[PDB]
Amino acid sequence: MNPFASLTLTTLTILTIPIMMSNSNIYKTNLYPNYVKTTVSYAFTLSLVPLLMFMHTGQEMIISNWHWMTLQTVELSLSFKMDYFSVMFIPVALFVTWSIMEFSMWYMHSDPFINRFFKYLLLFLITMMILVTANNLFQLFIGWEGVGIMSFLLIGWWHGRTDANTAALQAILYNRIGDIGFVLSMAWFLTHSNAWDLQQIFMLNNECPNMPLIGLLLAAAGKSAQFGLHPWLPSAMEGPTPVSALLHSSTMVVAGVFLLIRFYPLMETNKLVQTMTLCLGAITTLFTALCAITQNDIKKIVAFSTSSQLGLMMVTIGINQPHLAFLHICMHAFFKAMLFMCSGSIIHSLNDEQDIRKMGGLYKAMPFTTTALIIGSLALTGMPYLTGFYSKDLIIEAVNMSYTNAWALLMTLIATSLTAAYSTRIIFFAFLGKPRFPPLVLINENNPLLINSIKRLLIGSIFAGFIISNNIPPMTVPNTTMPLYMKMTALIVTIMGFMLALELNNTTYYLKFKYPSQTYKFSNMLGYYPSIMHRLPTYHNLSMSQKSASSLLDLIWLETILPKTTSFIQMKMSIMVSNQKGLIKLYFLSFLITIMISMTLFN
Amino acid sequence: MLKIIIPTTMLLPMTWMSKHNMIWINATVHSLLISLISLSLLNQLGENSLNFSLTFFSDSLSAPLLVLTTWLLPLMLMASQSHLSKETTTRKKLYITMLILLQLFLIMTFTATELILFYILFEATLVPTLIIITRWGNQTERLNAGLYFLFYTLAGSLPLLVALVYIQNTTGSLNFLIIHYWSHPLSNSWSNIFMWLACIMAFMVKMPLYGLHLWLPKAHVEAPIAGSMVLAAVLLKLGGYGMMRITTILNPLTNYMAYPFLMLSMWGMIMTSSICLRQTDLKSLIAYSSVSHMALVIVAIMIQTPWSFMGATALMIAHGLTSSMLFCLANTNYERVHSRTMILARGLQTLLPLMATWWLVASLTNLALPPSINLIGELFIITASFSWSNITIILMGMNMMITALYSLYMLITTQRGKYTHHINNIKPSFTRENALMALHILPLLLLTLNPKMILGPLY
Amino acid sequence: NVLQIVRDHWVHILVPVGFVFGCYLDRRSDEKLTAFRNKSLLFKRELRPNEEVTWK
Amino acid sequence: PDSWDKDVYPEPPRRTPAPAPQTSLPNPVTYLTKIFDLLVDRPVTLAREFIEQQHAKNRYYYYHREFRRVPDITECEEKDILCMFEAEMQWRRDYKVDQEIVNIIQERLKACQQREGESYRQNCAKELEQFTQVSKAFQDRYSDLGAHYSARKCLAKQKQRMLAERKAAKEAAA
Amino acid sequence: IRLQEDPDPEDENLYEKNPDSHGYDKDPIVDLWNMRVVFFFGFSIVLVLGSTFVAYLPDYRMQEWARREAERLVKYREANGLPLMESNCFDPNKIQLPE
Ligand SMILES: CCCCCCCCCCCCCCCCCC(=O)OC[C@H](COP(=O)([O-])OCC(O)COP(=O)([O-])OC[C@@H](COC(=O)CCCCCCCCCCCCCCCCC)OC(=O)CCCCCCCCCCCCCCCCC)OC(=O)CCCCCCCCCCCCCCCCC
Ligand SMILES: CCCCCCCCCCCCCCCCCC(=O)OC[C@H](COP(=O)([O-])OCC[N+](C)(C)C)OC(=O)CCCCCCCCCCCCCCCCC
Ligand SMILES: CCCCCCCCCCCCCCCCC[C@@H](O)O[C@H](CO[C@H](O)CCCCCCCCCCCCCCC)COP(=O)(O)OCC[N+](C)(C)C
Ligand SMILES: CCCCCCCC/C=C/CCCCCCCC(=O)OC[C@H](COP(=O)(O)OCCN)OC(=O)CCCCCCC/C=C/CCCCCCCC
Repeated sequence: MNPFASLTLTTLTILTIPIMMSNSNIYKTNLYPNYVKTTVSYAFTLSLVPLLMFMHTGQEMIISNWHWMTLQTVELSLSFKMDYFSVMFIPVALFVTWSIMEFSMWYMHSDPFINRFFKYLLLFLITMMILVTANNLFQLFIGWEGVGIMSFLLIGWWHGRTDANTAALQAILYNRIGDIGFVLSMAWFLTHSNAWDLQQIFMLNNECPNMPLIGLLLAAAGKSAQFGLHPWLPSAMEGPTPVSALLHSSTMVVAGVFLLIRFYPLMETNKLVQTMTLCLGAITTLFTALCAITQNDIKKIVAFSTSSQLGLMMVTIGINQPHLAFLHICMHAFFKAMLFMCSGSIIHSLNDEQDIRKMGGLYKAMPFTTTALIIGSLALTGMPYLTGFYSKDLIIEAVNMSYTNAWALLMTLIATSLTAAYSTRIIFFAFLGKPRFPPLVLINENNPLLINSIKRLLIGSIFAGFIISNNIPPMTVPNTTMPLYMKMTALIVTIMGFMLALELNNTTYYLKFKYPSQTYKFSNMLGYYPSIMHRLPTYHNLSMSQKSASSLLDLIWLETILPKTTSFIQMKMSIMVSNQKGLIKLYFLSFLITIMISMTLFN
Repeated sequence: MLKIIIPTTMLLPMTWMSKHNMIWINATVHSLLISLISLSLLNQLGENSLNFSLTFFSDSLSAPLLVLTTWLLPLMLMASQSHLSKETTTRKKLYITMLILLQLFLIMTFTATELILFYILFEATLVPTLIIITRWGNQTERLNAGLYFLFYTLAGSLPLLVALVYIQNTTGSLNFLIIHYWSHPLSNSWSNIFMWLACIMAFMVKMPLYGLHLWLPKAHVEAPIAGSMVLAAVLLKLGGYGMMRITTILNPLTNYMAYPFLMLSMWGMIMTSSICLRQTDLKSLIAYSSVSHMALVIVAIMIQTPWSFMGATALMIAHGLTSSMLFCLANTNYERVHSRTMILARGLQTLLPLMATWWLVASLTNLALPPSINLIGELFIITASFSWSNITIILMGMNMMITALYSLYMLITTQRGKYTHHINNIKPSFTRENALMALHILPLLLLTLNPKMILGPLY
Repeated sequence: NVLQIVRDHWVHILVPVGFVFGCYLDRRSDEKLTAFRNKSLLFKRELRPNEEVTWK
Repeated sequence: PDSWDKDVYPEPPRRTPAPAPQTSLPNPVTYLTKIFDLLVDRPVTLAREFIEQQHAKNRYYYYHREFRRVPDITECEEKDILCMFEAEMQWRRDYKVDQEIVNIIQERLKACQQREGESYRQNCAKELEQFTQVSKAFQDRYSDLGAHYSARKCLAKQKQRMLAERKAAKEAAA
Repeated sequence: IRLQEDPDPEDENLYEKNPDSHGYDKDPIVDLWNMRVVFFFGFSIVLVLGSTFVAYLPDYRMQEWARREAERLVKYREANGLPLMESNCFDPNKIQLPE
């Protein structure tokens, strides 16, 4: 037998194993975090093996091991699609999760429920693996909702925090609108294709229609926090830093992009949905970068950077370049996870301080996190030969060289410049200058766990792009011929954003105070979208829930029509019948009238 | 079916002859034994039903409901023994007798092979329920709740009796097999319209349909814990079972008379979810959630496709289990603080951890979280409604969003936050309560493992 | 003693004997419906040399 | 394998290319496959050999039930309950068999798509046509019978279809 | 006041007299045996035995039989050129349409 299926299913099963040990003395002791981390590392190597198998001969398989149920002519079975996407995403996700779990062993030392935290992280990893390897729509939806509910559980990790509860419920709401779209797509696919699996969907849908493709697009936008459904991702920073580093930025928010990638044949068949995806990605990346360039919370800045990168990936899908989107998924996972880990290290060193206005002097205060963050920012902005170069540069070239929307192309370029701008802002306000933190210096980054996790995610941020780019087979025709200025477009806009942001940030040293502008207020306050869209619609819906449905209809009029009017009529008639004075003269005269009526009327 | 009916009629003398301190033990043990015996009905055929005799028969639709009833009886016994410690021995025996009679009537209802016998038994289920509500309810509103429940159900059901006797006179038999093999099309006329109205309106009132539901909040809020458990788990499913059984002879008139009921069910599902969003009472919240789920079942039955019936059956079973569990959790919190206000007791996540876990699992099953049978049934109904029309997806999506919103709102309000400072009588959760929650939740996950057992004859 | 224990634990046989009686009554009800035994077109067959009925 | 019929479940003959290395570097995939064979394949093979040896000692058989044909609803007289019941049961069994036939064809289609991979659009035209024919016939037979479907309703639908076909043919010949 | 009514008694705690109480009854022995019978019968007997019984229920729905019959019919029809799915459920020769 080919070791492919055995090794892949073994990686999944050994990921599941430590959950079965969650009712044991090992779960009761303090060895559970290290136990889970070791299991994740072993799974990572055991999943690297099938990646080596694929890199040689390009082997791909489907494993429908267990048959769940047959609904007349529709068979649902537990099937895993071990293809290029799965065998490339699994090792990357496992590597990132391993690094995050070690960083969490360092970072969450004082948490009373660190064992439960590690169990939740492992459960999220299991659900994400189910989502990635799912071969049919029902199993994909299982993974979808699993990662959604794990996000809900981990965002509101501190149950006593009202803001945490609000953020968790907000994420659930937006992902549930996405699930509305997903269920629309699933229902259409079943009705018009008699199956819920990719093989038959691809066979029967030779020209996929707008209704299923728009359903998929809505689900992807909801899960990946595109414009319209974006605010939940930045608000998801209420959870602990390991949750933000692993779940949201790196692995979970790419679920919608991955879903769109998995239906790239249908996306190729359609054109209107491709245009809508391109425009949505462009507006998302521009808006989120513009909001990012003026935030004062480092976690917020990194979250908006993640949203902008998701918008760029959606742009990549919209120009019919699905494989570049997956490559960017991997590279972004690497360097964004490292950036979030560096931000968490800074926060922990400065005693839970998440304000760049209070950070400063960390370039020499903390050498290793400083160099790691600089490397991550250079990779994010597209340093000419780092991990982000082998995806972002190709994405920009494809955008320039394709039959794209002019406004979408312009917004993509401006978003790249603003990416450079907010990376400059992070570095400038976090490491350069004089200290602004409280005088009691508790800075200490000499922990081997933190150092080793950042080291593991740091070698990937430099070399992984080259290796992955040179090992994958050519999935698309390259853009060999192009003008020199159009080749340099990404670098030129990156340098321009760097210089402009650096000049504007250096202007802050002047002893000159000026009131904020309308554009600054719009950008800092997230475009006013959370304010209006979180106060007006919710107020109207909740007011209608009680004023109209509960009070006016349920408690007033539905009571007035059937039960109250009938009872009132019965009471009135009963009073009328029983209101007799007991006078024989009266009711004997009534008898006479009755006798005459019977004699005359009835014949 | 006598091997299941007679053991209950022997449970009655056991209850009335047991010692004063052994009534609960005996009733629980032998109810569990009867449930184990009744598990045998799940071995159904692929072609026809199980016809035991001229009076009782079992089907792939009747079997899961019977198993649910037999499994639900001991849970009601546990909750009742929780809240009836100070009652006299005679009144404890009377309460157990009422529960036993209700289970016996439900079993005979689900196994009755003739429409008139089914009517007699499903009407007989009112008397024990009314006695339980109006006698062992805590609040002053139990009397009004019982009146509302009784009169809604009877005003629905009397025209059903007239329709059944008229059908018997016209066709010669009310036996279900005869009326299925000898079914004839129902021509479009006022007489057939009113026969359809009589039957469907009786079962809609039993469902309940939106606009005919007030008795459900009234009864469920004001009934004792056992009464609330049986009202939502099984008694609500009598309407769905009847509609599945009675719609054999109502075609093709159902294709045209279903529009008002479908519109009512969809819009009232949305309205009751929105009501759940703004409820100040936990029992009322659970009752309106039940209303929304049964409205979805009504939609499935009315659209009347093989894919809708399977989803309807699965949703009925899943909703029964989930509603019983939610009512039990609310009753435990009520026994802690002697009040049903949802915001009175908070911080129960940090006051009672494992009970918070039970709350989380119950709320996760309440919303359609895959691969739970709740999600299986809801998804089948949504797909069938999508095939029916392509805006039903809009309505179902809105309902799902509001369902998740109010479920997690209940969970966060009851569990998360900071505990009430002045509430200091919240003792650690009892082994009995935890066992009750475990017995509520584990069969749900096992049915998730094996889903074809609750998908009905259409599977 | 046994006499005191049995006087309290004699009720536990009621449900088992009811189950046995119910199974017996099910058998009796089935034995009254043998009007088409070994006469259905789908399952009609010749009897084995050492059996009297196809099902009881 | 002999477990299933190769004609019922077709599979093209596999064509695995012979390895033609062009480097002096070792093959990590080859080494890991050798290690997998030495550590997993041999132990599981020994365990299965022992299990099969245990199975062969107590060999016993099970059979496939055979149903003889019975008169259908067309032959059944009006309100003849016994014949109607027999015909309804036979129709239900045939309905289940047809559902499984459609399932077999769908499984064949899915397997062929996955096997052909990047050129599935051209190489799977044969299996798409078979599925198209089977789905068309199955839909025509059991499309909109309803939740309370029966042999009488299917027969009425077939009668309606035949009347429409006869009217169309008569109009064409007119 | 308008009646001779008892005051509302204080709520009773089972843990006060019996610290290791399962919440079933006041008497410790009866409480323990109620817990034992509930746990044993319910969990062990009902859950485990009924679940394995349902898992190993015989295939009376004829799913496997239907699959085998479909396999045989597909083999026979494809081996002889006949259509895999017939176009008619019944025989037009046996159906007598009105004129
Ligand atoms: C309905 C409209 C719909 C529009 C849709 C399209 C929107 C596109 C927007 C694109 C981005 C615009 C610029 C950023 C806006 C936000 C500024 C902000 O909040 O700054 C504070 C924030 C720092 O705030 P803070 O440190 O917390 O302190 C508070 C401030 O002190 C507080 O001081 P402040 O309040 O005085 O600072 C703000 C002030 C000063 O800040 C700036 O000017 C920042 C931007 C400077 C660079 C952008 C202009 C030049 C770009 C191209 C230069 C090279 C061109 C090519 C040359 C060679 C050709 C061969 O900004 C302005 O006065 C507005 C400038 C931007 C206008 C955007 C378009 C019109 C908006 C609506 C009309 C109203 C505009 C007037 C304002 C409202 C009424 C009073 O600034 C930064 O972090 C740096 C921002 C700029 C860095 C990136 C620069 C490059 C990327 C953008 C340009 C595109 C380059 C690549 C083009 C490729 C083409 C193929
Ligand atoms: C080829 C053979 C294949 C296998 C065949 C197996 C056949 C088994 C035949 C014997 C069964 C009867 C004896 C064992 C009964 C269980 C006792 C037990 O495990 O106790 C340990 C457990 C644990 O014991 P414990 O916790 O009290 O004791 C621990 C030890 N000390 C004393 C130190 C504390 O017992 C309990 O928990 C008691 C709970 C109440 C038990 C009531 C039993 C009533 C009589 C049996 C009724 C069974 C009905 C089953 C349903 C109908 C049939 C399906
Ligand atoms: C503390 C840590 C918790 C997590 C770890 C727990 C320990 C590890 C457990 C891991 C389990 C993960 C799921 C894996 C399950 C493996 C077994 C499962 O796959 O078997 C199923 C078995 O399914 C069972 O049927 C499910 C039992 C369903 C029981 C229903 C309720 C039982 C009665 C309860 C009464 C309540 C009634 C409720 C209303 C009806 C599949 O069915 P099937 O493939 O075919 O069986 C094959 C045998 N055949 C071929 C002969 C058929
Ligand atoms: C298809 C169905 C319809 C889809 C749109 C319907 C929207 C209905 C709105 C839901 C009603 C809300 C019910 C109760 C929800 C919980 C109560 C609540 O308001 O939560 C408060 C919480 C707190 O706000 P914060 O910003 O975190 O401030 C915290 C300060 N301490 O706010 C929220 O979470 C509400 C968020 C959702 C509000 C509605 C926004 C959705 C509108 C966008 C729809 C358009 C989508 C466009 C699609 C584009 C992709 C193709």
